[PDB]
Amino acid sequence: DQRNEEKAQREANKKIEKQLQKDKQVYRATHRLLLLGAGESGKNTIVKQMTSGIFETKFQVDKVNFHMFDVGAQRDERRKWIQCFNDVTAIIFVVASNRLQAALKLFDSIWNNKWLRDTSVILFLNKQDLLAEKVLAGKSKIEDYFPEFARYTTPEDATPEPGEDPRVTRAKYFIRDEFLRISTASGDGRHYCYPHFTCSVDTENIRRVFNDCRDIIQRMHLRQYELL
Amino acid sequence: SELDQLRQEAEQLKNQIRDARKACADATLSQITNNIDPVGRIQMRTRRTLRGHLAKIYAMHWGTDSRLLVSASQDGKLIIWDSYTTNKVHAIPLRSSWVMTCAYAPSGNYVACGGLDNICSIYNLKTREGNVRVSRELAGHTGYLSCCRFLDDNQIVTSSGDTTCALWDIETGQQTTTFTGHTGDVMSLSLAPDTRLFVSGACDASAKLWDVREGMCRQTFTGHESDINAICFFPNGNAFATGSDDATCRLFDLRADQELMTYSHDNIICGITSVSFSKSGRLLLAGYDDFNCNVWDALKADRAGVLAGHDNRVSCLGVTDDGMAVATGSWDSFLKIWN
Amino acid sequence: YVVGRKKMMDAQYKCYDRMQQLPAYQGEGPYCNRTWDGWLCWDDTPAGVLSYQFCPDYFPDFDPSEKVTKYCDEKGVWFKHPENNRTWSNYTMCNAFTPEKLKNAYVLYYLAIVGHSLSIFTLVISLGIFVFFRSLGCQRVTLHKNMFLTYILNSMIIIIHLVEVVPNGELVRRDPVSCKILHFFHQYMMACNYFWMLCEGIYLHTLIVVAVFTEKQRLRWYYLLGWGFPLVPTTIHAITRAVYFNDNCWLSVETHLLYIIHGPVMAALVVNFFFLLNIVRVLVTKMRETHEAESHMYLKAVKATMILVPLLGIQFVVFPWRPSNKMLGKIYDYVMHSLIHFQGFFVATIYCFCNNEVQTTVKRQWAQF
Amino acid sequence: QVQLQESGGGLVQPGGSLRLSCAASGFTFSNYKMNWVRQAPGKGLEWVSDISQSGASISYTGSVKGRFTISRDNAKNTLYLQMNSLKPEDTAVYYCARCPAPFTRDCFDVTSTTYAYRGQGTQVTVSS
Amino acid sequence: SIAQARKLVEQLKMEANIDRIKVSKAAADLMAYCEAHAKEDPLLTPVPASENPFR
Amino acid sequence: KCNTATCATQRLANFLVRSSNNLGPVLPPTNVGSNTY
Repeated sequence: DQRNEEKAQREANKKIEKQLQKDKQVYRATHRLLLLGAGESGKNTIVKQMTSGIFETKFQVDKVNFHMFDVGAQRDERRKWIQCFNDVTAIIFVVASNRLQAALKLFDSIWNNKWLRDTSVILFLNKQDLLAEKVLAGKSKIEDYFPEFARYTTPEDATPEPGEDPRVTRAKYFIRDEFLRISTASGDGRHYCYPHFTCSVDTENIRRVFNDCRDIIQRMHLRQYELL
Repeated sequence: SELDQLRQEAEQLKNQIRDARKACADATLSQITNNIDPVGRIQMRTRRTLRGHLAKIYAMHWGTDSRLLVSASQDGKLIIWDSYTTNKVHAIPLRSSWVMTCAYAPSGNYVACGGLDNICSIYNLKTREGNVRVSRELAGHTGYLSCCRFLDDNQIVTSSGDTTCALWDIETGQQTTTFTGHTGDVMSLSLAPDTRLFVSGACDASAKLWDVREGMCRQTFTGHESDINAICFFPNGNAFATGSDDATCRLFDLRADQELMTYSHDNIICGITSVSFSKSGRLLLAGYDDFNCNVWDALKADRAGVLAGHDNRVSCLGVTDDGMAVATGSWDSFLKIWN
Repeated sequence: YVVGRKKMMDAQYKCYDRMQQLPAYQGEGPYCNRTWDGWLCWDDTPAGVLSYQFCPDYFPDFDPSEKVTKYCDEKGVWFKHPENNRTWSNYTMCNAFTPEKLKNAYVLYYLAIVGHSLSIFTLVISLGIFVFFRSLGCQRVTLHKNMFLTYILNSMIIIIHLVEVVPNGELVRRDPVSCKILHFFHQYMMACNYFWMLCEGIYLHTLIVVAVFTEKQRLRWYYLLGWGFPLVPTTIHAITRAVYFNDNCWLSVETHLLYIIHGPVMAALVVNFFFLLNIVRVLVTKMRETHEAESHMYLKAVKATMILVPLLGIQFVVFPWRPSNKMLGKIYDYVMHSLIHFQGFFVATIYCFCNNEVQTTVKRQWAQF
Repeated sequence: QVQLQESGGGLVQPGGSLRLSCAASGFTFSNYKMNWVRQAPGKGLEWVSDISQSGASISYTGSVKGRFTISRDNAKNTLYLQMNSLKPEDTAVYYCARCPAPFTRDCFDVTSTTYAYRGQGTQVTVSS
Repeated sequence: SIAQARKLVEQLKMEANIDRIKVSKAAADLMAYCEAHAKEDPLLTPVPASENPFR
Repeated sequence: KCNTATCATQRLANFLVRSSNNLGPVLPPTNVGSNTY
């Protein structure tokens, strides 16, 4: 009389673990991404590249599953709900390239978080063309927001697209090195950042995410074997 | 301006309350408990182990029968365990994958879940086809859900990150009363064993005693130095204890309206995630982020055996209604039942 | 002694057919004529020519690698040993280094019995740690639990074969079938061990170069290649060692049928060498992307290579040359036998003791007492 | 009771140095990373400066990194922010913020519009 | 930001006028609950084996 | 004969059983002087 309840719970257990292993096969093969940006950062264009408090967009790139989560409708308080994203593959960062210093302070807080350590960051410098035109005319240059901009110089590894302004290369690499100074400081060999140069028309940003996610998993596998 | 005079009279109210309370303090509870006999060491090992979750565990709740418990994880799954047979019962998938809370009905016929979706989902377990489906989804909270506690089969109290606590009403889908008194994200709440009064702690380092009948802030309890992540009642109902992220656990009395004892230690530095009491109240439990839970005594600080059996951060725990055993949760997707 | 006596007649008749042939000369001239020495056959050689041929194994003190030399008088004549005035050949070199070679073999014997002794006690803790602890469960440790089991079984079989078979003399003179089985299990466990290094090689290669995103790799091929596949070369070598060449306890190393197992094993370890070059190439270009220091990049590249050699068995493809020099030959035996016998200890120390996750797990489970 | 009150401020002439204070009570002043924010009229909140527990890790906003100077006194439980040669761009109310989680290198929600562990705004008007 | 200040003062005015008992009586009532139900506290004293399903 | 590093332990046991008298003392090496060839 009492054993039938036991075999019923045992049969209920196995049918539950069967579905758990079924969803584990897709959970372990899905690289979740945290799409994070600032106010008017141009992150909507990345979403369109392929109320509710969070958004989802499931897109596959060469039999590889990528799951981006957009934070919409949440308040500026991030110290509590950013702890849920300590298991994602990478945190895609969107900036509107003082609306730039706040992005650096938000990147610094996510990088130095105690739970969000071990998670990497994919940086996208959107509004590349809009920033290029405004520094060309010189009406509102970024030296007011960065006094050290004058003392900065073009890096030796610069790859300017032909016909780009001698000034845009200075600007795009200055903003690129600003985030590198933060990542390299607290970087102990557990998570890295991959800054990129995203325009308002370029559609290869999806390919950039695939390449960065490949580098993240490769470095993670190398760290498990203590090779890197 | 008017903001100046309203702020000035606000400080005068804070002073007269503090002066009246200071005159009310005659003898610290430590002094009157100087003649008590310490219980000693109640060091105990874990009894059962529960496995089957994929991602980290954020919340759990016990059942009235002191046998059924339900937990939530970031994989989007709800699992109702059996504390005796160790065999799982139900596996509830979730539309979202960022649940941050869980609950349990006083009759065992309902559960709860909530997270970054800003929507609380009520699941009915006693359906007609033997499966599990969502009964009612509640929308209207601006921020993420953090804690839910069923009052009865009809109303539920949910705390969200929109600085407001709400008293919902199932079968209607609309809020009945809203508690707009906090200036920070509300993390956890608990209800007294009289379905009349409940206290709620938020990220403003203050626990406010609300009243569901009138929907107003009855009393406000302060004393913590950081955001309150845990809260629990004394079995008598006239006292309650809290827990913040500053590695301090305090005991408050509804009639004293001030802190009595601070169950803190110099060794512990990580924050508290979940607290609970015993059946008789002659004990105290508090989770911590250093992978283990401590045991205290309500009358005086008496460190008992540390419940050290977890690998990742302890995020949730509870005590059975009969007080026979306790449970703990951690981010390692493992649940243990200590007795 | 008496077994060689039967071999004396067989070897004698072998050349007496070849002695009948006339390889005397390309051009007509004086040459030492063919003869028969009690120990070995001799063909024709020019006058005053020190021709040498492979030295036989009539007696146990004779070495096969060494050669015996026919000696004729320098002034185009026959040579008669001055002491006895009879024909003599350079047979002393065959048994010259026997006492010295017998002492180093004892050192290699105890180095093997200690190397495999410090390869089981060190591994039972490693195997017990990975089994008792469920928090270290993954595909990497799953292969390590089977990799350690192969080392333990290989070490135990070698210990049994070196203490109950080698020190027994009357046992091998009777050629027991049971002794052949302990040899078949030795060859199977050896081939199984030399293919789990390839299994670890192919698994590590499919995580850094190709199929990195692929999670939940099917372990059917890794288990088949580790255990099922090495059974084929060992059973083919076994059935072929009963028709073409057979001896006592199957403890022969001069027949070319041993390449049935060791041949494909060497090819499997060459693939591991190519995988190691590809892995270290990806590792180098990874540190190049971050513009890391050149000195620190070489340090990580060398350290990663030195910790993958015991896992993938690179020491067998990097050191396949047996130096014919007497001094270099002794050093090669000391180095290789140390890398072979003291291999389970090295893999256990690096991948179980030096592992960061294992250390934190043991420290956490022990501090809660 | 966690409460932060600031002093100083007022109408200052261009090029005149001004100092600010932040009196903290109800908690351990030494075990938290304190920060500053500004609220320009018709604009949102903007981070200004911060300081670590001991005082080793100190950063300032790029907009005025050199002129501003921050300091703290753990024994007296009072923090001081020194500003030299104020510009019209700095006519913003300064709020003393307080990082919630102690013993943390990071700090979230410093410039949030609604914050609990943040005092009132000290008006600093820079005009002729 | 004028309505929120009125709500804060009004809630503070209603909260100020409440009855608060002395700490001595609150502690005495606290110890009275523990001393009466200490016998039915399974966590306080280890119950004998074979009496609970947590064997 | 095999000289690969894989068949290295087998070449040690074969030398011990053949040359050495089952891990024991051995009769002195056979006379190789002029009297014996």
